Amino acid sequence: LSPLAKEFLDEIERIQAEVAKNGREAVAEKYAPKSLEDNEENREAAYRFLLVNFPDDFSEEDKKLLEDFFKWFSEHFPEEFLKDLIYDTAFAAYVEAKKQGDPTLVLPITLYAAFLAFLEEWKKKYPESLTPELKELIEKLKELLEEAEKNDPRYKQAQAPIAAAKEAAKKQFKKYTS
Ligand code: NA
Repeated sequence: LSPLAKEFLDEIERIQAEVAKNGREAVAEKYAPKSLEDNEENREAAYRFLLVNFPDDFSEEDKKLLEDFFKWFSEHFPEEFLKDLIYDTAFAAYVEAKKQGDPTLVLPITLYAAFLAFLEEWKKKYPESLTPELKELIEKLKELLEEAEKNDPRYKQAQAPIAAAKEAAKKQFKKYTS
């Protein structure tokens, strides 16, 4: 695991322990961005605010998929670009959810959808560089989002935050490959 990959799953568990003690409403309020200004502090806060909502329906298969994505990303890009991708997509989702009037729409699916969008841009740019590893990541992310569309009551309500995260992912991809 890259240093950023371990921090990710560990921070989820650290926050999950806070929720067990203090309740999710209090913990979400603790980690919510202080404003909508696009600065490093608020982007990092949006990332932690997203993590508050991660343990709910967080399977070992979902964890392994995240690990596989992190490994692939780190093989192709500097580590700092992964942090920026996660923070920028979490912030975009949060800002849009807040505008819609429900910050609880900052759901894990927003991050999975952003990772899928990033991979789809990579596939478009490097059509002669596809590998079984990439093809499997794309397939598994599509299947995860297909299962959420079928079984998560909030999928439709989260359309706008998901779209904002996907657009942020596309913008980061264009930055990382120019
Ligand atoms: Na699942």
